[PDB]
Amino acid sequence: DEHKAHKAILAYEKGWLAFSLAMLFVFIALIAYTLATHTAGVIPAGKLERVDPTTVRQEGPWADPAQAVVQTGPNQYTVYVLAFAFGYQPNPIEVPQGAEIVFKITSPDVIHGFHVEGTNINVEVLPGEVSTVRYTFKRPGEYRIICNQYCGLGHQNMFGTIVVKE
Amino acid sequence: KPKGALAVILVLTLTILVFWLGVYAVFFARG
Amino acid sequence: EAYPEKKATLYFLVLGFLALIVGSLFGPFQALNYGNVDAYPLLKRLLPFVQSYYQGLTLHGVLNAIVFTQLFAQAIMVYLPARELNMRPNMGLMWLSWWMAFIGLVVFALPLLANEATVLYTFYPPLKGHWAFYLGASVFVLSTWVSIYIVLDLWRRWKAANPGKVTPLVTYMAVVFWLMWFLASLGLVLEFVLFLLPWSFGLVEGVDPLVARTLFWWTGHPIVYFWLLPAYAIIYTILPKQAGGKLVSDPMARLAFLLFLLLSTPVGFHHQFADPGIDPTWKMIHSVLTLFVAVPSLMTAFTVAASLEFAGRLRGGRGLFGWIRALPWDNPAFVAPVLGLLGFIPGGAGGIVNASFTLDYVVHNTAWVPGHFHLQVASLVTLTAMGSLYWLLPNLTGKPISDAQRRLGLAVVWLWFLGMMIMAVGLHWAGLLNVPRRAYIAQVPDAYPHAAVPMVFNVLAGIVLLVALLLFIYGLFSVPLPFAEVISGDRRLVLAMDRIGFWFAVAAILVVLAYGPTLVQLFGHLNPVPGWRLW
Ligand code: HAS
Ligand code: HEM
Ligand SMILES: CCCCCCCC/C=C/CCCCCCCC(=O)OC[C@H](O)CO
Ligand SMILES: CCCCCCCC/C=C\CCCCCCCC(=O)OC[C@H](O)CO
Ligand SMILES: CCCCCCCC/C=C\CCCCCCCC(=O)OC[C@H](O)CO
Ligand SMILES: CCCCCCCC/C=C\CCCCCCCC(=O)OC[C@H](O)CO
Ligand SMILES: CCCCCCCC/C=C\CCCCCCCC(=O)OC[C@H](O)CO
Ligand SMILES: CCCCCCCC/C=C\CCCCCCCC(=O)OC[C@H](O)CO
Ligand SMILES: CCCCCCCC/C=C\CCCCCCCC(=O)OC[C@H](O)CO
Ligand SMILES: CCCCCCCC/C=C\CCCCCCCC(=O)OC[C@H](O)CO
Ligand code: CUA
Ligand SMILES: [Cu+2]
Repeated sequence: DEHKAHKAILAYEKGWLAFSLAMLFVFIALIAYTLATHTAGVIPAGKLERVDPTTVRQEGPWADPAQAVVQTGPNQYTVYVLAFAFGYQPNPIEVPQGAEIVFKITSPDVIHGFHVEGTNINVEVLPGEVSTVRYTFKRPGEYRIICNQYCGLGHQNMFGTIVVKE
Repeated sequence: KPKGALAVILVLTLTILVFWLGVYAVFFARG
Repeated sequence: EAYPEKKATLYFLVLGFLALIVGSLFGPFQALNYGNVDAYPLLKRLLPFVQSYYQGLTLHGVLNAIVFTQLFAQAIMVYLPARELNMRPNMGLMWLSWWMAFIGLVVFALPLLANEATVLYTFYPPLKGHWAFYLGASVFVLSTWVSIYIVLDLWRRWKAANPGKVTPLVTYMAVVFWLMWFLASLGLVLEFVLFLLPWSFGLVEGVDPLVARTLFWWTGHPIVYFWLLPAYAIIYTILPKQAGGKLVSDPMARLAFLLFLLLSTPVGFHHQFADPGIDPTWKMIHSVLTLFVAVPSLMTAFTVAASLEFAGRLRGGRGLFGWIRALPWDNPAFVAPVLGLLGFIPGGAGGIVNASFTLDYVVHNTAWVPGHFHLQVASLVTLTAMGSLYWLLPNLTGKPISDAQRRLGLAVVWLWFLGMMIMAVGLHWAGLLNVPRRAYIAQVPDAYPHAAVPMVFNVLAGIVLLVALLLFIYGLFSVPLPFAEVISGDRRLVLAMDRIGFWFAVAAILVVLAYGPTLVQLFGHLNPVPGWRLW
């Protein structure tokens, strides 16, 4: 009885472990795929870029919000975003649709989310690092920026805005 | 044969699959 | 006298459930908040030291996710092996370990209760809390190092007496588990030692937020497996008796556990998928190894389902589903872990979503995450702890559980389980609506209107769990270990898995290989930045 059940349970567990493992592999293959598309742009560049959080509001690309949007290609724009307590400059960020947007976001105080609602933009912002991400907005309109990394008592009311023009 | 255990891991696979394919889908929608 | 290990083990349980009660008080308030309802005026009247939602949230996570969990882990994963070996722990160390825990707890609790350390249970720099938080917490966590020694002592002493014997199952679980925990703990010890302590004492002016995050999540994942594996130990070696059956495979159990020693630690970057400065190839690698570490639980699901089925067919249940009803749904020690096991299905599921590199950008730092992990720690671990109260409290105190007390226990378990299911729905759903975690949203009520429906779920969960908690306080204040047999049918696997030093080495090498290259680059380019107090 028991020696038959321990045999059968185990013979079937073995199939299950094979199967689950393959599903896991398929997932891995599917994740690989995303890595090869443009949708992979939202993965932060691997890339250390230090900056001084004490001077970033006072010298450099972050120090004149109104010129933070800079054509860097024929169809690419770099945007220098400051994420601070409690908010984002510029407000708003204006970019052309269909243009590839390189966001270069840092913080002058604490860590901040940059989760662009309705998109896959969702990056952490660490003081003294520049986070780099890419998106091409595909519909024009207002997108809301949320902060999803607790940063003090103003956390719940820290939003920003990206306006995509046609 | 352990039909009961097999059921459980069946519900599991499906739950996993819905979750995972569910969010793969949302990902491409938002990308 | 003959088991003063009971007295210590007990002290551990009581303090953790102490921590759980106090922690959970903030729970229903945070649930109503995620149902767009601000009840905090009410809270700030009962507990007028509470100055913010975020201070309550710290208390909650720290007391529930670190304090309860660990104390429970120390209770179970010291005592159980000792009883299996019928041997005595070093009671000098076992009391040292408890005191470091108690004294460390008090020492960080002070700033917490004083709005001096309202960082979360993650304390990410530059957010800067009181020195006593980092000191306090330091001592608390190192209390488990002592525990690690205790059990390796026990094991070695036993292996002295019994060479050419393989390690016995529970103790083999306990050893691979404490070995895993030491390895895993280093990142955070490193973080405290090189960074957090010097910083809060004023010795250094900055910490590098990226490097602190990285050293943190080195520890920050395996800590959850260190929460999980006491409940696993019980689900494996006690539960199958509670249900009326047996463990279907001893090696299968060891294998799961061994896989956890190898794979719990080298995975941390899946908390850092949205971090800058970490290299995407290294993020893919960790993604791969994190899909791998979900394997011992895929395995566990089967071994355990099989064991329950075996129980319910022994107990005369016939069908595809006969076996389920034939089980002891009158025994809260059976019911509670089985319910957690259920909610772990979707919990594991969401866990596997979070681990895919690019899928994380959908859900990262939304309400999805807390949804995922309440299923895992707040339910499956906690319910396992809760229901064990019904065999463990007798075994430690000699006090019986009445019928009435048994019934009250079933109710709580069920209320708590259902609450958790409901909140889990509300939270996953809000997360998919891009509702963020760690947010006092009731305070911006017109902000997430697309989330009305999952908000109803969250309110309901709020009062369901409030009542659950209220009952559990009332019940707890009102109040041979049932090891299962293994079933009859490899000595080759079992012997190889017992080369424990060997496996420990591999686990150590894998960390070096998974974290080394990236931490070297990090330490060559530190950018410490000033602390802030924004609460
Ligand atoms: C003790 C608690 C924890 C467990 C266990 C746990 C499991 C997993 N997690 Fe997780 N999770 C992640 C990946 C997973 C994966 C791959 C697993 C795996 O271990 C899951 C494997 C499990 C399964 C595949 C399911 C097995 C099911 C079973 C065993 C059911 C058996 C059924 C039976 C026998 C019932 C029979 C009954 C009948 C009678 C029918 C990732 C990402 O890669 C993140 C980061 C997300 C982000 O963006 O920040 C994360 C974040 C969290 C957070 C938030 C941390 C924070 O504050 O920032 C915490 C607290 C947490 C806890 C825990 N986590 N997790
Ligand atoms: C009465 C039961 C409880 C309720 C209703 C409940 C509710 C809550 C809510 C609504 C959140 C999300 C708050 C936010 O993201 O801002 C939260 C946070 C949290 N929960 Fe609980 N929960 C309870 C019990 C537990 C238990 C038992 C655990 C530990 C085993 C736990 C661990 C956590 C942790 C770690 C966090 C995240 C803290 C952070 O992000 O810093 N909860 N819970
Ligand atoms: C026993 C454990 C679980 C207990 C069972 C759950 C009890 C929930 C009650 C449901 C009845 C519905 C009553 C709803 C009526 C009041 C709603 C209300 O007044 O709304 C709040 C308002 O919008 C803010 O200002
Ligand atoms: C899109 C993909 C669809 C997924 C939908 C669910 C997939 C099935 C789930 C689990 C199967 C696990 C069972 C595998 C068991 C193999 C049978 C076996 O090993 O049988 C041994 C026996 O001795 C005979 O000789
Ligand atoms: C049993 C025999 C073994 C057979 C088992 C094979 C399992 C196949 C699973 C996935 C294939 C991957 C296909 C990847 C295509 C993904 C494309 C997609 O979904 O994205 C489109 C979007 O428009 C882009 O931007
Ligand atoms: C039990 C749980 C059931 C839960 C049910 C799941 C609900 C998922 C909803 C949306 C997924 C995708 C959301 C992404 C929204 C895309 C909208 C968009 O692309 O545009 C917004 C922008 O602001 C235009 O100007
Ligand atoms: C028992 C406790 C329950 C556990 C918690 C369950 C709550 C969420 C469940 C499944 C999420 C599945 C993924 C959700 C995404 C599916 C929506 C979809 O199909 O969206 C595609 C569309 O293109 C996008 O805008
Ligand atoms: C046995 C214990 C639990 C085990 C199993 C529990 C897992 C539940 C799985 C899916 C729930 C959600 C259903 C899937 C959601 C449907 C998609 C949807 O709602 O559509 C989105 C659309 O964009 C609208 O806005
Ligand atoms: C919002 C989400 C809420 C949905 C939450 C539901 C999730 C699963 C519920 C119950 C699982 C119980 C399954 C097994 C049933 C146990 C009771 C039983 O089988 O009764 C036997 C009888 O007592 C003779 O002994
Ligand atoms: C008798 C034991 C079980 C009974 C359990 C009842 C069934 C669960 C369904 C709803 C309860 C939730 C009621 C939540 C309280 C009011 C909801 C709310 O706050 O709604 C906001 C609304 O969308 C804008 O004002
Ligand atoms: Cu900025 Cu939260
Ligand atoms: Cu993790």
